[PDB]
Amino acid sequence: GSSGSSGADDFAMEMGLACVVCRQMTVASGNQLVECQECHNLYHQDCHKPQVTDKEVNDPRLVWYCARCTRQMKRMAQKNQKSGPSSG
Ligand SMILES: [Zn+2]
Ligand SMILES: [Zn+2]
Repeated sequence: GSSGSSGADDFAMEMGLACVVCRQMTVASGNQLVECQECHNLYHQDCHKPQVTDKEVNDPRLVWYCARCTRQMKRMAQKNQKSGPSSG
């Protein structure tokens, strides 16, 4: 017993330009798509919690981080700091 397939087809899904929330590509003025820097996942300016602005997505020198990460990265939990080099 062993079932296996070989070869894939080509379709919108393949492109991989759809968000992770609704998993779609539909976009528009304001309801554009965004790509995280950590998880590198697609999040529709809308689908995402924090209403992402068009200017934000445009900002080439801007670091966008999806909640999923923002909540994770946050370990210090605004609590007492044991160790950590303070930087600008
Ligand atoms: Zn979506
Ligand atoms: Zn992320």
